[PDB]
Amino acid sequence: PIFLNVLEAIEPGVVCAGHDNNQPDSFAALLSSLNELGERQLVHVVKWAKALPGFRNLHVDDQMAVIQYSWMGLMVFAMGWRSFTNVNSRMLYFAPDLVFNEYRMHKSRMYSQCVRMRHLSQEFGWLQITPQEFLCMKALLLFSIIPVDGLKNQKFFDELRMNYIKELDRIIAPTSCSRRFYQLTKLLDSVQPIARELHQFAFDLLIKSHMVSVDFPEMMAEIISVQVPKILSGKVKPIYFH
Ligand SMILES: CC(C)(O)C(=O)Nc1ccc([N+](=O)[O-])c(C(F)(F)F)c1
Repeated sequence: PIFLNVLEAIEPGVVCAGHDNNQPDSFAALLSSLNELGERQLVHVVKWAKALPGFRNLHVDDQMAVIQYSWMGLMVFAMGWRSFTNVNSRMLYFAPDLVFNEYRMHKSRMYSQCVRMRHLSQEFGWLQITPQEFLCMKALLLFSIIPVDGLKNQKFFDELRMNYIKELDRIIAPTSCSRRFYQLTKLLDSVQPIARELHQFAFDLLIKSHMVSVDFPEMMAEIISVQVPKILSGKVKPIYFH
């Protein structure tokens, strides 16, 4: 199981937010921690992506781009899985030290987005997603959002995406395989709308950060002000199965 051996070997370990849970919840503190957690997670997402089979087949300029565009979606999918495996979807497990109950979902002003992520988390259980299906689907998510004007070398990207779909095919393997593929691709598509709502929220917050006492880390601020608007303005779009 060469491919799956690799995906398991490179899967990131636990990442903490550094949040002060021994203090009353406040919008400012909760979002400052979400931003810090995001910066911390981005570091791991980059190291993970660069270690994926065939990733070096991509043009160097397309490598960071694909990571930046897919970052939110990758985080959402992984968080949903952690929430399912750790707390049976009872709460959103952003990090061991940043678990969201409904009060925090409300305090964070990200309630609608959080409920959708809780639903995604429940889906992992309802569809009985296996750890191996999770790993392969998460990898495919990295190759699911591209620019309309094209990547430096679109062909290398198209080949890589096809190969990851083939690997998902193998993990699944007739009618039974078809039904499963339908379920998984539907689940994958469902991550994009959620990531979009989070992109919009992060963007709006960054623009008003100076007035809400929210602090934005260097790399995150860069992605949110440079890459995210490309997605929100329609220049960069997700690749839906359906
Ligand atoms: C508000 C902002 C940009 O900090 C943010 O969405 N942060 C953030 C941090 C971590 C995680 N995570 O999955 O570990 C997520 C999210 F993907 F759940 F939504 C968002």
